[PDB]
Amino acid sequence: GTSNRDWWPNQLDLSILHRHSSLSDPMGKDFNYAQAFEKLDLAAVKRDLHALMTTSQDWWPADFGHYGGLFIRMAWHSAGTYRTADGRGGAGEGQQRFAPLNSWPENANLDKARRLLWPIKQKYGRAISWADLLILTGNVALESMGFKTFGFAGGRADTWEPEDVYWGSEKIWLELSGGPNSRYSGDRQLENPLAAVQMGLIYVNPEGPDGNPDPVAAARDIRDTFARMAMNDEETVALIAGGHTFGKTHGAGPASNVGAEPEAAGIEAQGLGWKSAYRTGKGADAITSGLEVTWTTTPTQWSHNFFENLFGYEWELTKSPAGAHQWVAKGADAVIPDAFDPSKKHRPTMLTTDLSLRFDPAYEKISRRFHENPEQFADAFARAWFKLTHRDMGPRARYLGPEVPAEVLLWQDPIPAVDHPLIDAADAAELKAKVLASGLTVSQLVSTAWAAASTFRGSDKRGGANGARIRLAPQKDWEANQPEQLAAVLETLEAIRTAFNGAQRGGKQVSLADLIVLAGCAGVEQAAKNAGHAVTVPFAPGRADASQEQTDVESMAVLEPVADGFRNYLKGKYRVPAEVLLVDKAQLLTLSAPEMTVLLGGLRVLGANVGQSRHGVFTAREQALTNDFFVNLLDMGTEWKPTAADADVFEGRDRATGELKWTGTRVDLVFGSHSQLRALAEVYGSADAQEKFVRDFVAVWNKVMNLDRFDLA
Amino acid sequence: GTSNRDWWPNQLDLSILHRHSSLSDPMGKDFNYAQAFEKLDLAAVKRDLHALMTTSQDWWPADFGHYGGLFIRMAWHSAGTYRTADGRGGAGEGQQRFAPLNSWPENANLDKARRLLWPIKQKYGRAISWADLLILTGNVALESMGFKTFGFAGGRADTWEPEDVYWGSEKIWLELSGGPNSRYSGDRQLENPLAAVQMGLIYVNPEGPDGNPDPVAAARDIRDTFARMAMNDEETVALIAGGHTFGKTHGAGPASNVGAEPEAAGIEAQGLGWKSAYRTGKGADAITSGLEVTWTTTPTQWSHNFFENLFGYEWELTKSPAGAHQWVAKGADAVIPDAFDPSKKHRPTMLTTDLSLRFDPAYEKISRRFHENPEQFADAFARAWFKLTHRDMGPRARYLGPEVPAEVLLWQDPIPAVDHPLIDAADAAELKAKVLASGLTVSQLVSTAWAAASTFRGSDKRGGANGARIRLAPQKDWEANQPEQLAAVLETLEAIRTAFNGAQRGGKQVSLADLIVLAGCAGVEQAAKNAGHAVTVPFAPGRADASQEQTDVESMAVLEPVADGFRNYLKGKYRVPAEVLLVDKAQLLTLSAPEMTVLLGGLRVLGANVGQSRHGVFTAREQALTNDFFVNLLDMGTEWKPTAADADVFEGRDRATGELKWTGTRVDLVFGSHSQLRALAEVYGSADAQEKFVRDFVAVWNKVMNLDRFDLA
Ligand code: HEM
Ligand code: HEM
Ligand code: NA
Ligand code: NA
Repeated sequence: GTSNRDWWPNQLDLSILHRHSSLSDPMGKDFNYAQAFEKLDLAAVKRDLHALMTTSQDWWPADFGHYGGLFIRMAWHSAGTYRTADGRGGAGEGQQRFAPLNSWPENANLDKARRLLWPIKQKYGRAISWADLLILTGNVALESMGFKTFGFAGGRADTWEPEDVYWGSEKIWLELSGGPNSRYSGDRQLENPLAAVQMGLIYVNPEGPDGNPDPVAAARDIRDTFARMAMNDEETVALIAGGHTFGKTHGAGPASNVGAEPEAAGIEAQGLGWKSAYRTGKGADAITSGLEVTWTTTPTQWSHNFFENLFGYEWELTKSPAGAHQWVAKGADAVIPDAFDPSKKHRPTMLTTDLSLRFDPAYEKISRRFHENPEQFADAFARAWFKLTHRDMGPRARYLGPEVPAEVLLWQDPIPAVDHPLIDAADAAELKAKVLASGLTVSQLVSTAWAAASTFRGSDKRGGANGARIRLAPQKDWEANQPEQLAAVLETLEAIRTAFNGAQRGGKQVSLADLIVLAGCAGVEQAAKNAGHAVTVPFAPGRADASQEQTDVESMAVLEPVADGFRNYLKGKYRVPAEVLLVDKAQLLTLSAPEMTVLLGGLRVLGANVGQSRHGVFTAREQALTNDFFVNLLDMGTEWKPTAADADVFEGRDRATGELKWTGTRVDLVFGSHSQLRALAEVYGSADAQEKFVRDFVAVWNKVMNLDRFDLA
Repeated sequence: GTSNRDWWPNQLDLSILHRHSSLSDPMGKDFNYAQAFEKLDLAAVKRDLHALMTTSQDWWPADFGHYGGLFIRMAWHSAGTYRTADGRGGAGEGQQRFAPLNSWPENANLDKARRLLWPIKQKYGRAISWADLLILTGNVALESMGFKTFGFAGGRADTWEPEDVYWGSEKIWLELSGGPNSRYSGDRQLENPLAAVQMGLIYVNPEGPDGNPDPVAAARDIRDTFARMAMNDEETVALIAGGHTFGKTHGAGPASNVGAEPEAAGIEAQGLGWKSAYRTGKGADAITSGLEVTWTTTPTQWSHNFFENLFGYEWELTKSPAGAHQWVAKGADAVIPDAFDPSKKHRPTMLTTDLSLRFDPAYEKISRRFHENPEQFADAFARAWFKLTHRDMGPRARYLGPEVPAEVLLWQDPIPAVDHPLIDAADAAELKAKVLASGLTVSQLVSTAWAAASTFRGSDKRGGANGARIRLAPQKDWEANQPEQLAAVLETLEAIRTAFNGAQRGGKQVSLADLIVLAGCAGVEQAAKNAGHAVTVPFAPGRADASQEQTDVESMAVLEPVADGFRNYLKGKYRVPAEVLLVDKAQLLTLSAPEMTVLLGGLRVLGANVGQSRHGVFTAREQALTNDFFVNLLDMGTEWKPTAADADVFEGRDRATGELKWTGTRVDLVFGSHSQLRALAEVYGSADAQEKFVRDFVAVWNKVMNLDRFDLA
């Protein structure tokens, strides 16, 4: 059945902006998951999960009579797809249950684990999401096996279709690096935004880099991938040794016995996959990864036996029954229990990637410290586990239920509690007029607010104007934010705020975060008035000002907008065309294509471009809010050609006279080229549309201003 | 970027049910196109279109000084993608402006035609859709050139993304038959639902079948394709000779001069394509098809010269300047004017496909008759043009504006005007009670109403319960409708109706069409009561009963549901898997995935399966409206396997004992296999979902009952 993707494979795909519509959602339009969750008897869910842990089902018998290890792996894979570069992946949307993640090789037999949870999901229904349940099950597995977690927050609403994520360009599952779609270049440099070493892996290859069983080299990949998931060395060691305190791997026979992954299996498999022809295909005969390693003498109980074994033996390279490289303890007794036969025991074994924790010099120090101080190991693992499973959930205001930890952590980008009365409508109007009487222009006001609010990304719910982090390092020094200009605008706004705040009674004050946004709204109102329209831009107060000490400078780095088509900005030259990067940014901002289109057209004519570039500024009334961008873009009396100096800049000349009328980038002209975007541009570029343009612009502006306002949900 | 389509190319694509969401739509949720159109100054639009006709632009100069021919082609391509098999394609959604149709080879340079219309589209804005505009421009071109049209209706609302249409499986533009994805098998048998001979053509190849210039063979393709677009021999001859009374083809130089189609062109092309390196690239040097034919001595005026030339000369095979086969009049003078140079004249020429009209025996008689009786030709062409351009618009109630013809035509599947008082809520309650006291079962009531209503398709807005066409030929004889049983149910309903009607005052009566639907609603209410719920099903009266004479038995044939997954019915063995056919049917019914899911689960347990088949009937309380389908489907205590005798039937057995619990088809089990569908099934199969199931079912039932109710829109 031949499609548009087949005919025109490099044409821009707008469908990623139109997912998660009300059409695909089986819940009412009014369904509020937070409110369903807040009535969940969470204690009763955990008791059921507790019982499930030791209630073996014959279709996937429990190793050692306890599902704990399997469910921990389940919950770590749900969290483990996360990338700090774009915030995509992680546990927060329950995506492990949809394609492609449900069928990745490294997710093999997690289909069994999810199926085991259906009876409990079915019992509690909409009051607990799959997304929350996966994580909660991992916590309960840990608890049942004697490990006290740091806490748990609910709130991850389920989604109903696959997320659109760039996982890599390889066409072969698990392809070794150096192929025609190599995710590596230079000195083993992993391309952004990826955070895994091969297509269909979580982080690294457990045999070692491209299957080469060198723990030292494996450690480099571990450190790189984990850094790309926002985890440092201490956290990494704690997670890997923590996880591999429990359970086992499965490689009881050759991998060629394993059939089709879930998305490729027959209909009769009812959503399960990796059906195995090896002996019983399950339990004692299970094959998952191809490795056959059991790390500890008590795989169903928390202990410090991972590090006792790691350091207490010397290790020899060997092969599993499926031919995978793995390691066995030299001269050891048979001390490790068998998963099904009480009369058999086995020698201690390890993965190459476990040995990384001893043979990398920086990890070795952390590992020794954790070996000598198992209470520090426990505490670090608890904290890292919470971070792992919550890193993509967003501000603490989204956190639900009775196990939310009270400690505020730096990676949460925390925002102080508001401790005073808020400005009211009359105050907002007074502040807007003061902003406009200061002499700040429409362009300055719009640009600064855009810069502050457009750091949000819906992928992990980080960023936005709350916190006023634009005044702090590193945001205040980002090139896209024009640091010298930004500093002068911030200083003027701070004087207005100090004057407003000094005049108040009863403790009422306004935050800089709120005033930045409100100043932007005044800019947009003034632009509308300059075009002859009377509109009020909505504004919701309640943002607070975060401190530098509450702002991790390194974790903020990934929010830098190295491409921002809405300001016609690109920091350098990329492999990816700028229009694709625009659509990527729009998706992170949660915008539809009509939203993206309105917002861009408006921003152009308001002067929001970085460096005051005239590219795409298709108006003779700059700083008035009109649909001139569209009217001019769609004017057939202009002919467009790439410049001689730069193929990515275009000159628009009068077709009759040859006179230069405009310049534009790829991001500008895509709205006149792409057949779906041009259809949208046409709507806003019609003679009846100026009022619609203004109203839709103001709505989308307000939307962007409020993206991080989970205090108002 | 590797996608789910790349990994699992045969997996079912649900995104077709979630297109055209409010997300991709730039108009408000409340935008009503009918109301915008009803305030259009239609007269003013036509005047501007009249002016456009002779206002030549230098970037695509007008042949003979008049764009009429180009615009007629543009309108006839807009209409000409239509397929009677599924109702997809046609002019009614303005899809010519989107991929792929904007870039089909046979639509070359229609991008120029559409761009010529932008200023008028821009001036009238949302009050005239592109879809309406394309057709209206065709009409105006005809009128400008002396041809009186039969009429015009507005109301085709614009769409905002590509429609999901199976156009064929070929991976090469214009691929000749017999390839690895041949749309032909057997004795030149074109696969349903296709209605074109090669990928990227409208109907046939103008050079002849697979490029072989045999007019008699070409005629067979013409007859087959046009029948597949709902046109008979008289209509076909009138359209082809009518259209080719105007304008000319373009093949001034080799086709290798012509560059990328619009979707492949550079961004600076601003949505246009097929840029040509031959001489000026345009006007006198234009290359569109590669053929160079001008049919008449007055290409910009209606005449009877097509048939004078066809019959008045003998024809010789020659080649255009691009190498294409075409025909030239033997021994003729140079009587045909040049499009740009007053000092040149040309011999009459014809396409192979024009000669079909003379050399096919059945067409020849029609052609002679039109030659001898030019008034009959004019009238038939006017009618056929109206049909061509309105065949996919639906019932007359959707027709807008002041040029709607008053004559009622058979292909509009007309329904008589209601001329009596309608039943009220008290009458509805009394009729429902009588239906239930008659002894008709839930299963009969539900099945008959489903059968009546589910012939609707949103592609061309044909079908539905209005008209009570289920009681007429051919619907009453379709195997899916179970003729024996249907006749028994209809006879009982007719007695109820006769008794109700005979008791009324003041002319009040109920139609059979209304009573069928109402009786279905009573069945659903009864089913709900059998499950312990108190449910009133909404009902809107106002359907009327069509006669057999108003119901064309051949055009109804395409509405036969040879696959209806909602009744677990498949008429024979098809190359397309049954779950794909289910999704196809859901798309035609305008159902989202959640709607399809709820609806099918409900229908299964209410006894709507054809032949009383137990496949998918996963309940022990048949004819009670419960979510049993889902709860039993998702039961992991059951293992499923295909049967020995039939790979498309599955047996579900107890995993512990091996006892047979259920059987199901592919359509049943796909809800437990496909990861997105299973996610939906889980919602309805949860412990908290019984009430939600019942209420969502009733909503979707009502939706289906009302699909064709454009009298209420
Ligand atoms: C370098 C990082 C990691 C690698 C390469 C890795 C690799 C693997 C492999 C290949 C398996 C065996 C799958 C099977 O055959 O059943 C597995 C099992 C497991 N891993 Fe990891 N792992 C890593 C990090 C983690 C982390 C961060 C956690 C949790 C905090 C975790 C917890 C587990 C658990 C609990 C199992 C046991 C599954 C069972 O009992 O069925 N691992 N690991
Ligand atoms: C067997 C069916 C038909 C075939 C194979 C066919 C083929 C074509 C071809 C190849 C062209 C030349 C394209 C170009 O080079 O510019 C063309 C032109 C045209 N056809 Fe058809 N045609 C068909 C039916 C129709 C019908 C039903 C209509 C309208 C009622 C129509 C009206 C036109 C007109 C007006 C033009 C001239 C365009 C211009 O002047 O620019 N044709 N036809
Ligand atoms: Na994410
Ligand atoms: Na259609």
